[PDB]
Amino acid sequence: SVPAYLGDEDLTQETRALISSLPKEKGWLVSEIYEFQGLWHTQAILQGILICQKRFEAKDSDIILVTNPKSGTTWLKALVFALLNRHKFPVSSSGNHPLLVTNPHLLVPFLEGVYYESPDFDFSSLPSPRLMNTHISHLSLPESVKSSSCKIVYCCRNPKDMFVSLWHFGKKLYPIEKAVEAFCEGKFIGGPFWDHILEYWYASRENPNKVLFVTYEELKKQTEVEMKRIAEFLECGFIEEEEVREIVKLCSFEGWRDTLSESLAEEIDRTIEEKFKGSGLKFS
Repeated sequence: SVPAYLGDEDLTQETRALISSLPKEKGWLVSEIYEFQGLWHTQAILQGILICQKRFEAKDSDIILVTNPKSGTTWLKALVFALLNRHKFPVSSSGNHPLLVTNPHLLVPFLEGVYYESPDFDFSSLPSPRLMNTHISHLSLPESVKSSSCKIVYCCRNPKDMFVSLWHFGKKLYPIEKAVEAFCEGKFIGGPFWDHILEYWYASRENPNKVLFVTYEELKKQTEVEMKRIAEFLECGFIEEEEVREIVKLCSFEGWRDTLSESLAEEIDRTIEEKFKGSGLKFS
């Protein structure tokens, strides 16, 4: 087997030998996954990472949201966009708010996705401060991102939700028991899951002005508190509790427990405990 021919021919020729040389495994969501810098990727995402690493030029004023593959990000993208833009596009003029005019996925673009499909897209023609989204590993971010003083928010979902998102996506398009086993081994799309998470967890403790670690579970349960925490990481000034409440209210128009049998949930929990000892990130 050889890789597919996807996208811009010129970029295909620039990346195809590299991709053809990497380790590959049977894909579930896809024909083959490929190991690149420690993580397994679909061909499309890998082409977009390779181009992104070569072409993206970070700015110190950038904010990058890092999320896991196939989780919903509409709500998070909206909250952070609305917070950052709360004077440029006041939360109150509601009907005229970009979140209402346009889709949050166009406002807060998925980097690797854009590079896959539109390799010449000029990110510098977007307004600063640029809010953007990625799933790229902390260790695989473009060198300009690593060297900048931009801000990175890692939004961590429970690994069981990370799996179920991938599962629900693929089954939409090989039994669940086998997919759980592969996910737990790490040889699975976007995996190993523990490395994706731990690299940002470590960065959030070692370089807390560069990386902030947010659990989706806390963003859901205590949204006002978590948003004030994000604001304080992103910006220097004071933010009123009411400004945060109005942001949450604007964004209010935008789990594994129902899908996983208990034996699969426990299987993932066994890998979580093993891999996260004593990190100490613990999950609820």
